[PDB]
Amino acid sequence: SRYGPEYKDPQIDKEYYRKPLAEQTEEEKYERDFKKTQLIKAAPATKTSSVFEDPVISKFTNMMMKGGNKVLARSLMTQTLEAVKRKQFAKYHAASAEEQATIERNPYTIFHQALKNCEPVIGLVPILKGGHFYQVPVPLADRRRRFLAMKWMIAECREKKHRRVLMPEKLSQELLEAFHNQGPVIKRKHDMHKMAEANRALAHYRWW
Amino acid sequence: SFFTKLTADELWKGALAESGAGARKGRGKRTKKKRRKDLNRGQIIGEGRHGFLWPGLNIPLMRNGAVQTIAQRSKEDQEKVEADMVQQREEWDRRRKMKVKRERGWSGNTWGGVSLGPPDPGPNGETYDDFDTRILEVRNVFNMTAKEGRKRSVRVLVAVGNGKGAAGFAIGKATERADAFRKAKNRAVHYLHYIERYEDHTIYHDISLKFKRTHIKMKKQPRGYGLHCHRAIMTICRLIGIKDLYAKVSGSVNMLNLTRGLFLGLSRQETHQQLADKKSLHVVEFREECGPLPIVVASPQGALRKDPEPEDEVPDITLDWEDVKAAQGMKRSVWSGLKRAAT
Amino acid sequence: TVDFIKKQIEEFNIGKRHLANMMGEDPETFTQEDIDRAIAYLFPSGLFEKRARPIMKHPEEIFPKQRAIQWGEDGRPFHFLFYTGKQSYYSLMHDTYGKLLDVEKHHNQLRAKDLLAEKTKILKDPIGSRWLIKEELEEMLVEKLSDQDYAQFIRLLERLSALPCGATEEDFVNRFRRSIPIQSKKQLIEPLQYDEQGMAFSRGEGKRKTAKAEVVVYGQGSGRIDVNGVDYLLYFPVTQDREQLMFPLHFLDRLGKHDMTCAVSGGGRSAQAGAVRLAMARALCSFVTEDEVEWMRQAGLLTADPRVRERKKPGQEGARRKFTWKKR
Amino acid sequence: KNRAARVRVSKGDKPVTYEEAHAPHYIAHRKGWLSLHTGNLDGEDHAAERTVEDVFLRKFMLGTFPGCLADQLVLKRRANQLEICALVLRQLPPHKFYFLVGYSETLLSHFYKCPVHLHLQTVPSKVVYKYI
Amino acid sequence: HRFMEPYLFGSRLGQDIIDLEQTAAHLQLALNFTAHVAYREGIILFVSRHRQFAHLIETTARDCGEYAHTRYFKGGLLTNAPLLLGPGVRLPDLIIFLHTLNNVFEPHVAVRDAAKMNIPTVGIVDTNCNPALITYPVPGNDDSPPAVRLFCRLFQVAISRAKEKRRQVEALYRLQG
RNA sequence: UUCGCCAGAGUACUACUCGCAACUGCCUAAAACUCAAAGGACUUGGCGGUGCUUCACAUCCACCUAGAGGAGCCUGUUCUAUAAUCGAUAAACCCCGAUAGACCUUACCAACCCUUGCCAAUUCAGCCUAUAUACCGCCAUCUUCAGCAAACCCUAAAAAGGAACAAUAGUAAGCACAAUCAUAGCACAUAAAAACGUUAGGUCAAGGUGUAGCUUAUGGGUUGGAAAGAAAUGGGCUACA
RNA sequence: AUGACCCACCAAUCACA
Ligand SMILES: [Mg+2]
Ligand SMILES: [Mg+2]
Ligand SMILES: [Mg+2]
Ligand SMILES: [Mg+2]
Ligand SMILES: [Mg+2]
Ligand SMILES: [Mg+2]
Ligand SMILES: [Mg+2]
Ligand SMILES: [Mg+2]
Ligand SMILES: [Mg+2]
Ligand SMILES: [Mg+2]
Ligand SMILES: [Mg+2]
Ligand SMILES: [Mg+2]
Ligand SMILES: [Mg+2]
Ligand SMILES: [Mg+2]
Ligand SMILES: [Mg+2]
Ligand SMILES: [Mg+2]
Ligand SMILES: [Mg+2]
Ligand SMILES: [Mg+2]
Ligand SMILES: [Mg+2]
Ligand SMILES: [Mg+2]
Ligand SMILES: [Mg+2]
Ligand SMILES: [Mg+2]
Ligand SMILES: [Mg+2]
Ligand SMILES: [Mg+2]
Ligand SMILES: [Mg+2]
Ligand SMILES: [Mg+2]
Ligand SMILES: [Mg+2]
Ligand SMILES: [Mg+2]
Ligand SMILES: [Mg+2]
Ligand SMILES: [Mg+2]
Ligand SMILES: [Mg+2]
Ligand SMILES: [Mg+2]
Ligand SMILES: [Mg+2]
Ligand SMILES: [Mg+2]
Ligand SMILES: [Mg+2]
Repeated sequence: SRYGPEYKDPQIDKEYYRKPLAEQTEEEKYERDFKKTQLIKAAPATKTSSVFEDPVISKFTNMMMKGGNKVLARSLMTQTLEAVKRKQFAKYHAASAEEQATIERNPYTIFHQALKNCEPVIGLVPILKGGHFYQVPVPLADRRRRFLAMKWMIAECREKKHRRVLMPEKLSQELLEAFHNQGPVIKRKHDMHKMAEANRALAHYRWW
Repeated sequence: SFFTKLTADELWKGALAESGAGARKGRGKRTKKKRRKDLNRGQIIGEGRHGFLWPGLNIPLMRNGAVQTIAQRSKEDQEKVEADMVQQREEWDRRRKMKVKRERGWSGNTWGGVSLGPPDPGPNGETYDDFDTRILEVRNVFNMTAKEGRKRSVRVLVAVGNGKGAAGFAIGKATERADAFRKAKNRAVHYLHYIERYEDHTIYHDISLKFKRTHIKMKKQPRGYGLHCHRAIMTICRLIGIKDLYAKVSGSVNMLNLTRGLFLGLSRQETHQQLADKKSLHVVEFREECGPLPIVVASPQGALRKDPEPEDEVPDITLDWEDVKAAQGMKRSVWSGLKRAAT
Repeated sequence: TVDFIKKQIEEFNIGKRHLANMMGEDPETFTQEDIDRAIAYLFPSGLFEKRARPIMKHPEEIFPKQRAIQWGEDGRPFHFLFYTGKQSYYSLMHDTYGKLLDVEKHHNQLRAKDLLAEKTKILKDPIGSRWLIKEELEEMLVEKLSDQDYAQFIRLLERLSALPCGATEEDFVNRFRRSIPIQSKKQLIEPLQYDEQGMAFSRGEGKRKTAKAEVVVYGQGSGRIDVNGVDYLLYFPVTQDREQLMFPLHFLDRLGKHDMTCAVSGGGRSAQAGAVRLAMARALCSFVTEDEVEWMRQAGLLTADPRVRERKKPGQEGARRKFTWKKR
Repeated sequence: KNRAARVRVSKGDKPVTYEEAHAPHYIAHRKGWLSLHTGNLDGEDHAAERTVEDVFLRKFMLGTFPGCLADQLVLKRRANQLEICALVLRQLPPHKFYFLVGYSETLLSHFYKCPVHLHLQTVPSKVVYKYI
Repeated sequence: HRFMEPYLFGSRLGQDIIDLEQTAAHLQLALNFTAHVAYREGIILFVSRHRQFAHLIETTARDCGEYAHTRYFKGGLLTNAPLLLGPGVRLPDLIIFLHTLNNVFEPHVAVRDAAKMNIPTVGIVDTNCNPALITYPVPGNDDSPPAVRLFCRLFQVAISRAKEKRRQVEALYRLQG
């Protein structure tokens, strides 16, 4: 809020500005954008025009960061991606042509898929009624769910590793185990789902 | 220790303690009083008790056409000067301890009956020195405020009149007593009634009115019988110019309802001329001291009737058991005959 | 208060003569602009509030406008609306409504004669036309107004302009016009520069958060960047900062085509990267097309980042963080 | 509530000088400094001396011209001389005013061992900025 | 309104028909009074709060050289004059109401306050108005356009005629010596 | 026109009587004694585990991040302890008066000393003695709350209330808010500002003082002592990797 | 659930001979 409410967020996408001539409503729209004499917030240091940056990877990076260390958290992320990569290159050359067609070597797609699998469907909110606190099944927003996934990943691979064991190691492990749905993270997701079925009657207490 | 000292204003402000929290909620009594005396009041520039005389200050700059030198008074001369100053202080203490007399209205601590003196000139330059004002009721009144808790306003009820038949009353209310006085004066002059006076001493005819819960009952007297009335009514009458009257108030004696009720009543008087005109007859007055001789008071401007009034053998009128009891000598109260001071 | 104004003008003129004399200038060519410099030099008050500093000005500007006398010496009020308590405003309303009726009549006669000869003058939008503020109107009638008052009046002018506009009508509603000044956010292009037989170099200066950066870019060179006399891979060890430096070039696809020298001071590493980022962006605007400039602005490349460290506050810990609060 | 150097709102009758009507947070913004001297500047010395001197001057002047002082004193210090400047009510005959001018200037000159100038500006009644 | 019944010629099928004989009788008197006040150089104030005829009345007044208040009537305008209008002021010598009601259907304040101020009051009191405090009432229809236009025109002409007669008699008095 | 009722409040739909298919009953219905009121309606507040709307933007719930509460230390309270200061002590005390105690500071304790005893003069100096519930000075708090208040005007009477914008009685100067100023350009943010009052809130130990107290002492000096941890606790620091 | 008692508005100036 060193920006007045007048200031719009910038659009960093290069593809949007490069190829305008085929869209009428969007031409009209960004015409109205700049021509409105509209002020623009200065593009943040984290975000780049880079063809290489995944906003999800960056979010995760941030949620991993303790104190002020981007350098250290970006290190750990980088190392983890490299570790998943090399773990799958190991699993590729000791395999046979069929499994060489099957196995995924893109660490990015592995990260994404492993998060999609770990995100909860349904959730729980405490509701006070008649002086008692019941836990009630609540549908969740998308953002809340992605958040729950990432936070659960990091909480586990911070908490449950042996102190000798480094972070990118444990994290690459859990990424690959959650890729295949057998990870402890996924067990947590299921504990939620089961607690949500156990209480399904109480779904009536929710007024919204 | 010279730096350690202060201004007089600071020191007095300090000592008086008018701004404390004691004064606000009335957390201390009104019989406790202390005052501020100027300590520069009697002092002159140059004066000191060492006794010096400075050419520009104590003494004139030139004596006999020359320049006076710096000099000092004799011991006994300074003795006399200090004697003078001490006697000056004692004189100011003699002036301060004398309290001016307050003319007492009804009672010593009542404000009722007291004169405020003429109301203030109106914006047009219009001036009433002919009007007097009397206070009828002053009252401390309260309201419960969100912040301050109890909040004390004075409200006074006042009446003005010139003695010549125009009087009126009004009420005024303010935090300060002085302020409410002003307000109620200046406001009173705006509601004036004209009171018709028979022969300029009494009212015209007997009046009985019930205003809210107050009953006033007035009777019209002859020339000598001065002002026998509730004390408020006497006050108001003296302001109107009504010199001879009898009025008994019953029911609630509440002051505002009394003066409203009274003015309503007096306003509604029906003059002899008005009566003459509505009946279209001569109205003829029989004095007892003048015998059978028929004084003609009012005559009906316009055409007089040739028709006599229907003679009612026995009238149907509302009678007050009080007046009947009075007429037949059944009022034995020890409070009624009492000799009182003059009007 | 009229004698006052007269006198004040007399003495302002006498005074302006005197002042012009001591300052040693021609009394005729003396302006308000000159009066000001003269006082500022004679009575030099540093005080931050400009209204509290010494002023000698024409009494009409100094004193507030006065309601003139409202009635003759006999007591009869001059203006027929006097007793309304607002004559000025209700007159305006009266004449406005009058002109509305007039318009309606005339245009109805022209409806019966088969003539619509007028046009809609109601679009002045390219002139950047707006209505007066309430403050302005209040100054034009020399009278206080109410919000609902102003509202009423404006609504009425709207009713007026929404009909066929007469000449005297157009002129009438146009007292109540103002024009909003220039609205364009287009930047000011740095003129490209040719130096010592070298062609096409441009300059730019970024500032971010205690870091200042001056960047000179050569269009004629290959891709490399020299920051404070060393290579940009050496000066910016962190990937993130190199990506920051990369952002504007990669955005314009100039990534191989330009050769830059930089001077950056103060702040930390990330702040310097940010500074050079902004400066580079501002320097590359000379080489590019006017449209891509708008694009860089819309990517937030050309705006300084206002976010700066807040001052710690006494009785707190961190400029926001509070000392621990004990309930009981 | 901050109370410092404030003149509180009365029933609305209270006469208030331009000085007294401005709370400390207005110093250097609207009202200016009642003293001027080099001492409080960055690299400079003997601030303390000049402060004490100041305090004594206000006290002294207030006692030497009883009742006739309009507003607080103005003390300008320039290259070893102090010009005191005062707003004075007309109370005394000009005899008493000149007597006190001379008396003061000499007295203080010998006290503080520097030339002292005194400048009296005379005023009918306390100049009134507000309320009243 | 109860106090209007003496002025009703009767009621035709639910409508109340004012008695015109009486309207004429009264109107003659109101006009007479208005005129004499005009001749005596005194302030006349047309007052109505009815928004149809507001413009019509403001116009009419300005044409007689008389004043109009057609707008919202500020609270203390008549009673507290010197604060609203100014330090010393003349107050109207006569007040004409073309409608005795305010748009909320209570009596217009100015009636109670003109009475309060000892100012005589002419006014057109329709069938549902309260005539009591009005000095010279003229019963008749205030709602319909030819009626209001009529009453406006009449008071206009009366005023103008009086001011003329005063000019002419003044001229005569000047030639007398 | 009648009839039945009512003469302060309690005591009392009670005690005694008469009558009654009532036998813990109905009916009829006192007094001693106690009080200076008891009652009725209203008004403005405040409050309401009352209802209906609208909100909370670090803020209640939902939610995010880092901590405290457990350990060692550091530093402050409370206790207990000492011959051995004082003050703060819900929010609005608790690294607080102190941006600062080895002697000094220093006010405390114990021994000792000195009595026109800091000054131009003074049957006078001096007092960190009592009262912050006598106060000035500075503040805290409601509070980034929007109101306070003079002068008027209105009300079938007024304790008090005073808006309706297609407007129904309100005008109002002033102070606050607002605006401006500052943070070296705007803007935003932050700072500053924030009336009247509320809490007899804090401070006679910043200084100054009202009232009341001491005067070979409750005053002025010198020398040396002020310990300590059963226990409870606040805030921090460093950690537990 | 709870939270001794007690708390409030009944006095008038300054200045001059
Ligand atoms: Mg007595
Ligand atoms: Mg921090
Ligand atoms: Mg009608
Ligand atoms: Mg009775
Ligand atoms: Mg009894
Ligand atoms: Mg019973
Ligand atoms: Mg019984
Ligand atoms: Mg018995
Ligand atoms: Mg919180
Ligand atoms: Mg920690
Ligand atoms: Mg902890
Ligand atoms: Mg701990
Ligand atoms: Mg302690
Ligand atoms: Mg103490
Ligand atoms: Mg204590
Ligand atoms: Mg407290
Ligand atoms: Mg010690
Ligand atoms: Mg010692
Ligand atoms: Mg001692
Ligand atoms: Mg206190
Ligand atoms: Mg306000
Ligand atoms: Mg009432
Ligand atoms: Mg009021
Ligand atoms: Mg106001
Ligand atoms: Mg600024
Ligand atoms: Mg701002
Ligand atoms: Mg602040
Ligand atoms: Mg502000
Ligand atoms: Mg206390
Ligand atoms: Mg205490
Ligand atoms: Mg003391
Ligand atoms: Mg501890
Ligand atoms: Mg703390
Ligand atoms: Mg109990
Ligand atoms: Mg209680």
